Amino acid sequence: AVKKVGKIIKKRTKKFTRFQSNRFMRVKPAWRKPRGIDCRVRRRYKGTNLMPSIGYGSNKKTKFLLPNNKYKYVVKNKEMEPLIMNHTKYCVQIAHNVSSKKRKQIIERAKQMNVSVINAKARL
Amino acid sequence: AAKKIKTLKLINKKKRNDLRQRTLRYEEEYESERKKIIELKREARKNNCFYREAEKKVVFVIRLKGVNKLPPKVRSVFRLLRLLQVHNGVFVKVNKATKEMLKIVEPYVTYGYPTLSTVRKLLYKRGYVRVGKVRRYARKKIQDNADISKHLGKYNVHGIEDMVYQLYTCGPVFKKVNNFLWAFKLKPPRKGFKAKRHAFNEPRPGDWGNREAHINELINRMI
Amino acid sequence: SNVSNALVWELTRKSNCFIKKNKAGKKGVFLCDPLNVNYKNTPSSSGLVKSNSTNVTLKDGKVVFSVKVVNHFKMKNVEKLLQQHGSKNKEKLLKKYKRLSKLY
Amino acid sequence: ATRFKKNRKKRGHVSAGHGRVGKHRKHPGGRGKAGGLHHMRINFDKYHPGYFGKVGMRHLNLLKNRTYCPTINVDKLWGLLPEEKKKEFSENKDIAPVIDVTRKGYFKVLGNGKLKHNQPIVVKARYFSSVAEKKIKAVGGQCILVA
Amino acid sequence: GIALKNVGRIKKHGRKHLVSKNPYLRLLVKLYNFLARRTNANFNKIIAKRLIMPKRYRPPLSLSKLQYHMANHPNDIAVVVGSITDDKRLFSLKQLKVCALRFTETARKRIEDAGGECLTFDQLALKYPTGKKCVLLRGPTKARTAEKHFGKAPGKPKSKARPYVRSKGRKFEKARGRRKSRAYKK
Amino acid sequence: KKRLQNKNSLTNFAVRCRLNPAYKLLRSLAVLRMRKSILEKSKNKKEKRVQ
RNA sequence: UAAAUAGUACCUGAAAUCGUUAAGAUGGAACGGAUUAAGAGAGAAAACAAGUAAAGAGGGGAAU
RNA sequence: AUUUUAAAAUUAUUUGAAUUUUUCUUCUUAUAAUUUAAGUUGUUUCUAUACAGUACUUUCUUAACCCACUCGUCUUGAAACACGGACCAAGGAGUCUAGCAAAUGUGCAAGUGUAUAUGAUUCUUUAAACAUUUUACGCAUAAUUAAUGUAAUAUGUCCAUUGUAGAUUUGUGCCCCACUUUGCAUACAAUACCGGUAAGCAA
RNA sequence: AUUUCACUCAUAUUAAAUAAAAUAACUCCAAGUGGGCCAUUUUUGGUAAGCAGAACUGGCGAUGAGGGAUGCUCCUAACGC
RNA sequence: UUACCGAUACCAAGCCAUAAAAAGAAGAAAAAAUUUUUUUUUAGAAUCUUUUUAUGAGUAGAAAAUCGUGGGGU
Repeated sequence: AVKKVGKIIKKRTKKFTRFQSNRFMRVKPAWRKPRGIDCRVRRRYKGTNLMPSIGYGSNKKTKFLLPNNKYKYVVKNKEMEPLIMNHTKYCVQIAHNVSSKKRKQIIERAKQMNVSVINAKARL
Repeated sequence: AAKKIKTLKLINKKKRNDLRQRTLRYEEEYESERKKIIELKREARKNNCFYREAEKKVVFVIRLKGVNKLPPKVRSVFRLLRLLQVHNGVFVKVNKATKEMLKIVEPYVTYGYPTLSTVRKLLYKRGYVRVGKVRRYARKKIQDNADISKHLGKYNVHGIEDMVYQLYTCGPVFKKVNNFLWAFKLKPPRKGFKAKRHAFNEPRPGDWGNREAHINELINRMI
Repeated sequence: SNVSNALVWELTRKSNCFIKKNKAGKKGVFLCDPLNVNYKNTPSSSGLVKSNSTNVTLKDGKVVFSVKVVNHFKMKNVEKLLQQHGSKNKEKLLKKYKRLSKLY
Repeated sequence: ATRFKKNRKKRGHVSAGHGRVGKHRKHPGGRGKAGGLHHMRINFDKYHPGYFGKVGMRHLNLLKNRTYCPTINVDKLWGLLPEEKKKEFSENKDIAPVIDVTRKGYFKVLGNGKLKHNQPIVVKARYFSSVAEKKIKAVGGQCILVA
Repeated sequence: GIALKNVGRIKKHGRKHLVSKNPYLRLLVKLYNFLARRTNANFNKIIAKRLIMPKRYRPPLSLSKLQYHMANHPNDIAVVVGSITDDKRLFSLKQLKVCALRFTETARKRIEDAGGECLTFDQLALKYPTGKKCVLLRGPTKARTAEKHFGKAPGKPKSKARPYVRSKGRKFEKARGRRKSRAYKK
Repeated sequence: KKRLQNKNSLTNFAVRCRLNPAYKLLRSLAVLRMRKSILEKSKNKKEKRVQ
């Protein structure tokens, strides 16, 4: 069912799973388009692992923005200069390969910059 | 550089007043026709003579079946007459040649004489207009008179009641108005058809064929 | 000649050392020219494409003023220098300075 | 440049872009041009008509070195020499150029073109053509043999 | 569904963008397509379309043909989308005003000595944006050799298609179906 | 121009009057027709049938 | 010895498989698609609170 | 942020008139706002006076109504009483070369390519880059016939063959169409002219 | 028969009607294909066949959705969310 | 004979993508406190930005935009 929250209108959840990935371990949950001949999914039988298509794509007016109504952006060491102007539009996430000292300085600068952080409590 | 705005305003006012006079004459014509037909039939019954009114010269037609499983000639005639969907509807002039080509599409269509109220309702309610440049029309609802005057006003039919008259009476302008007016998209009936698979004139209940004066009733649920 | 302001844009828009893309959020695209009042990648605002421009940025602990040919300087002083080299964007630059000042 | 190949777009397609019903088989028609006059003859008769059969007598050891003769049409003669010398020759009505085409590396002079009226030119070439000679002498020029 | 040819989507034919990845020419087309969009003159539209054509359809045009075609009216400026090649088969040239993309040093020297001037498309835009007093020309498109293999298949009756041959000796494609003596002919 | 909510050209009085310039005249005439008394018909019902 | 969950099959130690504990389900298949409802986990970046006075810890830069 | 404006209607004035003959009667002269114009706005609560919970969002497991035949394959016809598949992890298949053609991009352009090879205070990287005294060759500039060979208007003029349309172009009635001016490219023809073979003549 | 001149033959709805008629016309490169089948109607051989073989058209294959309990072809109807 | 139930067909609206289409190479708005401060923006990227319409099935088959992997200059 479509989920409606504020202004972001999402049309689908339950990230799609590969056909037959239930009773076959070697088939991983990552989706693929089965080619086959009589492969059911291609025929689109009534109610059996319906496949992704273009129609499920959300609205580009709101597409990439996160429930924070704010696009996310990665940071590594000190790259906060391009964030000063658009503090109402871009949230910042620390890269997972950042040590505690650098992450501490980044969180210090960001908090006074007044920009939200996603993984604030990382490795501490 | 500012006189143009006021000049356009007087142009609009002149167009409005002229359209007023046009629709008054049209309303005169309709009541005149009704009075004439009533008095002629009364005179016919008074004397020993009979009076028959000619066919209405304009026919509204609707497609009934889908797209698959059709004869190639049938599909070609549909594409030539602009009946593409399964509930599209169009007006056609009445000529012996036109009726002859309609004869080879009768089983899949329903065609009849318009009557005035329902053609007015169709124009106001479900009417849509090709607006843009040739072959790039970009169908758009009427909602106004600017575009109709822009493209069709050349022949001095700018307005909406002008279209109403030019349609209900077989007048000078069809190949322009009918080409201008997008095919009507019709809603399914309020109650439903009788039998898509049997003719109307058959004693068994059925629908396809010639309905003449009856088509207005089914249009009133088509809308 | 052989170069122009409009010309350099079609050589910089793709292959640059100052453009940073946003891998996670595809909507993000930023340009880090030290002569940009805003980091939006556009040929009407990029410092390396404008005929003459200026902004305010940070350089290792202190806010540094720069005017395009590339003169380097050191709030009342900020506004007096801004009107000294003045040419919307003026007050935007002053606001940018006042926001950047608070940062350690 | 390998990921630009067509094959890199059909990894998950079973047939690899070489058909399913027909299948891809090694040398279906036959190796090489094997279908001559038996089953592939329609292609030969449609695109290379005169491929089959032999015509003409035999030159045993041609030794192409003998009958080598580059050709120059008669109109390009003025273009051979530099344009400033062209201007001075055109200006003066008393001097005419001499073009020993052997120096340039040309042997025969052919008659195609249209020279400039009322201007003589001296030409020196191992061979001439009749129409070229007619054109040259029609404007006061002279053909001079050389060897 | 609908009964529409090509399911009702309009399909054109031609270049939708310049595949030519060349910054100066990209800038130039950005200028002329804008001129066409703003103005209403077909001259700008045509020249903008012609700057998008492939390399094989902006062909060289020789000085002889160019001068011959301006021989009717002497005061106008020629515009040719391709480059213009110098022709050594010409003797003298007279006061020619041209506008092309590329040149050849010999042709440049010849035209400068003649006394004209090489107008580049920037100068053409700055001087005559409405196409005034400019005649549009292009060299022979189909005269290129690869078209000699086109048309009817070589071997068709009354066909004039050069067949692909390793050489043109007396044993290469000269016996069967080309002379009455050996089977049929053509 | 942006597409707006296409007003119902059959009941929305303002847009209908915009479309047809004489609609308010016609409706006023209809109201005047409908706003008549009933005694007139009560005494003309015979007069319109005996003839 | 820094680590012995590095102890001579000795860097990391996934999967098929098996074990333990817990929770749940169990009338000839199991697993699933779409819609939920109940449970059990987690979760603050929109899921209310900017500033305003005071005091504790810090910090910075301009002015001389 | 230069059509959410115009008018369109409504109210309340005023203007003249009208007619179906008047409290939704109509047509504007002039005024100020309303919106039925010109895509849903307002009011009261709750969340809630808290920093993680039973609420709130989400993952997972269970159930519930409806539906759902093992995939891959050759096949007109696959779930088949057609064949391979007990399971898992790793490896596993349109590549490379010579030659040609076509499409595209680039340089140069009647020329093009610098080949073998040559010189240099280049001589970790340098098995690369640079450079090439006034016809070396390939491919192209002209074709054709087995072949001796022959070889593209023709000196009236540095006009450059002729038609039918045909893009532009200069103007007459700074944006259309009809009138004369140029006639790209090309398309369909016609003409000449070169080789070849016929035929007539023929020293 | 040709060329050049006269003159002018609806063209403002357009030498009948109607036309999402320029989604055209052409040229080039190239893959798959080259065992078919079912259905109303016509029809050949055979007694007949879910047979063998053809004919105008539509489908199936290449395709699911609702119905015929159920079905590769029947009826409605062809699929973005 | 009415009334009904009955589709991924039809109609109205919303969103996606494709194709076409119309058009484009520089300025202050509002709210909250109390005239002054604070609070959000003040946009111009042509294989782009704004907007309109139409359409949306597919095996063999072809093309485009794409997402990753071992390396290499930058």
